[PDB]
Amino acid sequence: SVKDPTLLRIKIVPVQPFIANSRKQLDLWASSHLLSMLMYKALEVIVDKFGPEHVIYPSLRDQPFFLKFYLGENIGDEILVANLPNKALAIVSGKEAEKIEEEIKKRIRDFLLQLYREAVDWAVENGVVKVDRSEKDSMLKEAYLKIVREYFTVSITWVSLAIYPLLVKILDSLGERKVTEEGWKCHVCGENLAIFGDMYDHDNLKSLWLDEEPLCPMCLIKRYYPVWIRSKTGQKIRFESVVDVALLYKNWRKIFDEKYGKDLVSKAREVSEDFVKDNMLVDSDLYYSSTWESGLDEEKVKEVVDFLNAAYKEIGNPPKYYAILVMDGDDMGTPQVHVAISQALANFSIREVRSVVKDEGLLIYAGGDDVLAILPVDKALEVAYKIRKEFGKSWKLSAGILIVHYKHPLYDALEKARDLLNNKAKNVPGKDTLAIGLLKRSGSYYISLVGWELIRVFYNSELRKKLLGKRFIYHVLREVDTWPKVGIDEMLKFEVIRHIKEETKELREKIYGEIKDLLEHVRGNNEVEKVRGLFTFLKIITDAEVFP
Ligand SMILES: Nc1ncnc2c1ncn2[C@@H]1O[C@H](COP(=O)(O)OP(=O)(O)O)[C@@H](O)[C@H]1O
Ligand SMILES: [Ca+2]
Ligand SMILES: [Ca+2]
Ligand SMILES: [Zn+2]
Repeated sequence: SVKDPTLLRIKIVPVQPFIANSRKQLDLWASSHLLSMLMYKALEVIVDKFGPEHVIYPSLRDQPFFLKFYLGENIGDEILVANLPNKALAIVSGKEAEKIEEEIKKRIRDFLLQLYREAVDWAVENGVVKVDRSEKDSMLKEAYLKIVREYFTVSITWVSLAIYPLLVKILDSLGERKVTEEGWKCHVCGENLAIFGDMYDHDNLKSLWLDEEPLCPMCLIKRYYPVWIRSKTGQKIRFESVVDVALLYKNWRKIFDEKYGKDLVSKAREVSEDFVKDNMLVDSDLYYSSTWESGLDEEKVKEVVDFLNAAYKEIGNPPKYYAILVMDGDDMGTPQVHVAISQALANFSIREVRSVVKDEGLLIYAGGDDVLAILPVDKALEVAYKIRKEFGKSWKLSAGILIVHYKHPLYDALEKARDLLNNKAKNVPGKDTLAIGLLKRSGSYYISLVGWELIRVFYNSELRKKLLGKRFIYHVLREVDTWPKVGIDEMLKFEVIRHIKEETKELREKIYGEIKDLLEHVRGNNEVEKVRGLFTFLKIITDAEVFP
């Protein structure tokens, strides 16, 4: 702790607008990973000037960005998760403080500009932007340069110096103030000028861009970033599309490939060479008959539809839904103790979340108290529960899980999932809540707010064991659309009795009991709403279109 000790805070924004409008999983991953990369660029300045132990939060001890890009360790696929938060604080000597602010702003600025230059070279060379090698240099003109340059605001503030917590709660003040100090649009985000959008007409713009959807510098950077990463590391995310996550359901793709796979790729090539690339389907949505029927020789297409249906009949229907899991710690909250809680969170987000998600879906971000993952629907509930338990062992957590159809617009899905977390789970008194929602392709939306222990109770329950029945759920739910005049207890006893050898006597007794127990852990201020919660939950996890 030397010398002229100063406490310094860094915040990088925007986060949610940047990550928010992402039209594809790969973009979403790239937004998240790039943001964390920016924080790496920031903290590296402090490590260079002082040392790793000078960063109080986040704790750098296990950080894969530092192990790889700093020390050169070979860490493999772990590098694909973003673990670095957009806020940090460190201890620096007061004389260094301003020097450090400048150096950081600059390093982020220059990093982004370099990515952008590399990005246009890549774009022109790979034909994502169809333009001569002459006019590539118009893409580098001062305007777009200034867009890249000013896109992220990096706020830095420092207080001088056991009353530690006091001033610790101060810098978010000047740091709260600093964030507030300040042609044709892009077709992806919509929020920035498109590259050629100023010097050209619309048709003159849309035409020359790949898929007639021009990008601003920011989204061009997003598009290049996974290639940047696959060159700097040898790594690329295992599942590029949400369909690829969706099909992890019940190992459906593994078993399908193993049995019917080669035959399918051949049937598809037999239709057209353009559906098959490297003895694989060009699109994972091609595992769906529905896509062969609609979206785009019709006899050999019928042959693929027939083939698929047959295979479904043997192996089961194809999964069309996936889950977005969003988690955040509730009300989260002495310098050595600050380091202790920081290291606790770091171990959680780097080690433990990873160890529960693993290969079973895509972990995009673990930022200490925050998590973002895309999961197959049959892993969503247990991944959320297990991560919750892990966090408790380090303390409480709310989550939202949006189950959505593969064709639903990603930015809207993320908006909704994040809404589930913030406007529902977080608005329950005491919080510590899971908000589950299911947005059916038809457009009907089902939400249920439960407590974490509803998952364990339901897990162990005979009721669950039996549920794998339907008419039951439908009837109890039909009863609570408004409410039974006969009251809840009576309606429930009636309904249980109505759907169960004579061992029924005990079964009915235990179930009714279990339900009562389960009802305890559903959120809501009265029993009818608690039954609605419980039974909507049940309707969701048993839905045959969603869980086929
Ligand atoms: N690299 C990243 N990838 C994905 N999400 C991120 C990243 N960095 C920050 N975030 C998200 O941005 C949010 C900003 O958090 P914050 O401003 O503290 O709001 P709150 O007070 O609700 O926590 C966090 O919830 C975090 O999940
Ligand atoms: Ca929080
Ligand atoms: Ca948070
Ligand atoms: Zn854009």
